[PDB]
Amino acid sequence: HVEGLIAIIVFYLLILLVGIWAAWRTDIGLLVGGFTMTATWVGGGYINGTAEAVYVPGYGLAWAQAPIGYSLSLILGGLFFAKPMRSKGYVTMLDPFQQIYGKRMGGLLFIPALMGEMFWAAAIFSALGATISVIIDVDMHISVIISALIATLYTLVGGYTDVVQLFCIFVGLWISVPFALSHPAVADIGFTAVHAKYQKPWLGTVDSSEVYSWLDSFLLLMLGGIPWQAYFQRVLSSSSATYAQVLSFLAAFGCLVMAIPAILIGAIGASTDWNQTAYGLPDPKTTEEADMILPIVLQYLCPVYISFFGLGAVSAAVMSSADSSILSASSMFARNIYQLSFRQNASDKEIVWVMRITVFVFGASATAMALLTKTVYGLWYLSSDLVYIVIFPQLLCVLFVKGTNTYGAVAGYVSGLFLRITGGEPYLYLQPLIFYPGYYPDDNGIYNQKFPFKTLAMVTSFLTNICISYLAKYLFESGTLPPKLDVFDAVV
Ligand SMILES: *[C@@H]1O[C@H](CO)[C@@H](O[C@@H]2O[C@H](CO)[C@@H](O[C@@H]3O[C@H](CO)[C@@H](O)[C@H](O)[C@@H]3O)[C@H](O)[C@H]2NC(C)=O)[C@H](O)[C@H]1NC(C)=O
Ligand SMILES: C[N+](C)(C)CCO
Ligand SMILES: [Cl-]
Ligand code: NA
Repeated sequence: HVEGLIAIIVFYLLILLVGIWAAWRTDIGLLVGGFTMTATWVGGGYINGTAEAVYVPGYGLAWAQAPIGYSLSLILGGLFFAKPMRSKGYVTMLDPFQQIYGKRMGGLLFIPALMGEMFWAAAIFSALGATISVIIDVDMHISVIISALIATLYTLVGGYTDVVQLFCIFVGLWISVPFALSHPAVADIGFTAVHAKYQKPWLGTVDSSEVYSWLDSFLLLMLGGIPWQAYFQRVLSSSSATYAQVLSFLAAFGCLVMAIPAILIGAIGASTDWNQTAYGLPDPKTTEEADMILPIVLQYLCPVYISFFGLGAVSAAVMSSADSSILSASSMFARNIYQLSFRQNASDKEIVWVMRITVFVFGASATAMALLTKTVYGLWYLSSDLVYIVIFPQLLCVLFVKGTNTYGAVAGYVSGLFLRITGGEPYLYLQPLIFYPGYYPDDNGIYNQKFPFKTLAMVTSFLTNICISYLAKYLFESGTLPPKLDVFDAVV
């Protein structure tokens, strides 16, 4: 197993060097697109969130589903969505919705995408702030504010760096594991994977009653990661469809390669006798600092220059993801809402002036949410919840179903939102209203659900869209309803 890992890391390093040379020169070129897509996809959530999920007792590796689902989402996109979206003149993911349903429905569907982008930005800001606070020894709120300011300045100024940033992430992450593994306080991770030396084994467990919840979460992560503007901008900006498919496949492979050292760092943190280090007792989890485990491992189990290399890798990943997130949000707003829904005649100066103010407002909101949070994996998971509930069924309807109307879209929107909201939300303090079978009280008194209700909400939204569209089409034609009642003008 060691030889295979060495071979794959050597192969990835060699192809990275080839990509760097090719990008400097600018046959080859499909490599640099995949590398840039990988740099866009992998950020603060892929590293700190994965380490925190592996480290926390009660989660383990079994419940760290996001790094695998988000990689499978790229494969699914390249398989089924890249070609249908490429030959219709679309510039934004919201264009088909506005062209088929209307501008108001596009504006309505804009909200979950903005919420997801905001959650992702908050998560990555929290990750970078925690790293800066631990390694440089600064107050956490100041560190988060500094990280947000640096990201905003980088995005504004930027308007083959991605390949070099990916190289920095790869080298900085992979150079730290050998030094942390050799510390005297760390035990054999192969033993502690199953045998519970200091805490529960870091390979988790799934009970016979939680299989449906596990599948529900996995489906949410895998299907909610597809409809994002950061991916579709790259898909639409390709020169051919095969180019986009190969780019998606290479990006997925790169993300899978990137995920491994974070899991190793989480296991190392879970296999440490902290009484033998300068951190001392209590443990990083007895103190409410379990989301800081990667910087703590870098600072207290590695030499100083290794910790600085890890800091540089985290900074590179966070910058490369934040730039794309902010740009996608601002572009979506400035094109689809401000210039299409109203004020259709606007000069180019007005558009850039709108873009800058949107960038600042989005950054401020993400900074506030990052300041108010206490977990990185939670926001990374939640960034795709409403996307999966709302946007995915309607994308399926517009791409592959003929006969969709504005009526079915309204019905599906309302039904999906109702079911999801009524289900409950244990991260907040919202309580369920339906109480599906298998509910149990938590430590905080909040009821959790063992029934897979989010997938049910998604399927209900899709089926309601189809059924209401065809019912309206039958009703307005063939008499029955006179034409004056066609308010949406969807059937005429
Ligand atoms: C964290 O590590 C330190 C360092 O080893 C631990 O300190 C150790 O504490 C034990 C008891 O608390 C000491 O044992 C004592 O030995 C004397 C004989 O010298 C005996 O008469 C006493 O009754 C007691 O058994 C041990 O000497 C001491 N080690 C050092 C180097 O001072 C500490 O206990 C560790 N903390 C935890 C929670 O394990
Ligand atoms: C944008 N997502 C949150 C869906 C994936 C990040 O890796
Ligand atoms: Cl991320
Ligand atoms: Na990145």
